[PDB]
Amino acid sequence: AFSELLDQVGGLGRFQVLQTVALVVPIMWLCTQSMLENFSAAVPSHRCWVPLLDNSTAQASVPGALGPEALLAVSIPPGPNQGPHQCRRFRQPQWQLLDPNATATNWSEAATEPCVDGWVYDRSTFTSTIVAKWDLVCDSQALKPMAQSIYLAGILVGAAVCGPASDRFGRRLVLTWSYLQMAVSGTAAAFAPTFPVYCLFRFLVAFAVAGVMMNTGTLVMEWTSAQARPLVMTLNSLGFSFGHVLMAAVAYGVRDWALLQLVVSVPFFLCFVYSCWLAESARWLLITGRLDRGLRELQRVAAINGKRAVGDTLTPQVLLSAMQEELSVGQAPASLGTLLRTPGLRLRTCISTLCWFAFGFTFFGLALDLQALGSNIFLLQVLIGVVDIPAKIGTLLLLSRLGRRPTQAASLVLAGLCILANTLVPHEMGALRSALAVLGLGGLGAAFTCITIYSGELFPTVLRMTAVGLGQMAARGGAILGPLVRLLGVHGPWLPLLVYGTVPVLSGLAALLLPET
Ligand SMILES: CC(C)(Sc1nc2ncccc2n1Cc1ccc(Br)c2ccccc12)C(=O)O
Repeated sequence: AFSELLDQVGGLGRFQVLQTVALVVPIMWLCTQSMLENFSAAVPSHRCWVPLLDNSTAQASVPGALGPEALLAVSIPPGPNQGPHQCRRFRQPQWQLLDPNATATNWSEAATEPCVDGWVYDRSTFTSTIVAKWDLVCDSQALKPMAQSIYLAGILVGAAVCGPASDRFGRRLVLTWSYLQMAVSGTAAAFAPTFPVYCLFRFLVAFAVAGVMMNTGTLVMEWTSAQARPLVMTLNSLGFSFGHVLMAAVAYGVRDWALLQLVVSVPFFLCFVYSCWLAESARWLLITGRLDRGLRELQRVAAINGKRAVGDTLTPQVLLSAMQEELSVGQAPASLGTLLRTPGLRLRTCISTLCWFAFGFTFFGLALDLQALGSNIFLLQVLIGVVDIPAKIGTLLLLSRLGRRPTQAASLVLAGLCILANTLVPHEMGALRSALAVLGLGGLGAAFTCITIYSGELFPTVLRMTAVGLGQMAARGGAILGPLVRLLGVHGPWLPLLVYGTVPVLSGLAALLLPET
């Protein structure tokens, strides 16, 4: 509400703490849902089905016993990198390759056949996975990144429909509905019997996740007093950062693709159930002509906060008088027609959108394929969650005692350079590769939290909202475009990482030009 009314009710009190505690918790499950792909879409080694081994009759027919390692060569051509071909099989068994003396160069997939009878996967680490369930390998390999992109697409559409809708019906209504939709779609996706159904439900989940993300931030921002807004926003950001540790702790327990999704998405039913006693912001209520309900909510909060007499003395006349400032000037959002037209301000917008897209792209493109970065996914997830926090706390101190522009440029350049260096080092040293990847992700996180603050300060007060929205849309579009880059991995796994490392470096170098503060 207006500063006078909010101060009369109380800037900080019980209700603020209760609402913050209620709203931060779902944010950890809004990060578990986003990062569930690393564990529910893993790619295990997939040999080609062979009747000699799986069908026990044929194997037992041969007198004596033949070791599986020695009997595998006779029916699998030697694939690249001294391994078994992932999507080929011998047309007929070749006992000539059985003798180790003969060179295996003559034995190749020139006279082989495709995987007609299906693939055999590994159940040592993951008991089940979507890839092993719908054969998303070989010719369907490209279908794995696609599922990651569509989900991100949903998020982009959500902010396009949760923007105006929440400005007409309210904040709490949209938040509750989005919680319900998240819970229902997550519960339903676990039972999807075909790939397109799962993709559709994932897209709907992304839509609801965007709605929750916007509404939860708007509701927190409005109610908290002016002096304590960034302090609560950073807590809201730290919740999402602890979401990574939560994800790492959950996946280690259940090894499945349906149980994991169901367990992750079930708590949103409780989130919806208890989300009915949260108060609707009176700021939105009063401006939109809803006076009586806003007054009732204000009195309710005043009674909650421990000041009864103050709330009792309130009357609609004082309420109308105190909010005349907002009513007189009905600030209408200004379109881009008055933003890009001024030549002087063009560079600022260009560079800001460049930074927002660079981070939206590289961080989603790198985090989603967490396997290629290190050795074991669980340790990488835990370390990302642990390291994100200190970087996010230290960025604020850096900004206080150092310029915004140097900090932004240095963080972005260092993140990009660490990501790039991760590829060059060999695979013998898993520890160093994992450490470099973790540092790169932490740097990207720091750059993102710094640019969030930096963007608003650049432009005047009137044009800040349009620029922030443009940056968010750019940053979302880059996220969508991120996963698609992996389709170049056929040439080699190094090219996607090279691109992910080159983009942030150039963005950070460019971001040194725009003025300070
Ligand atoms: C809105 C938020 C979760 S903020 C936040 N802080 C972050 N820090 C690091 C990484 C993500 C972080 N988010 C969430 C986030 C930001 C930008 C993009 Br694009 C996202 C795309 C998909 C899902 C979440 C996204 C909150 O605090 O309520």
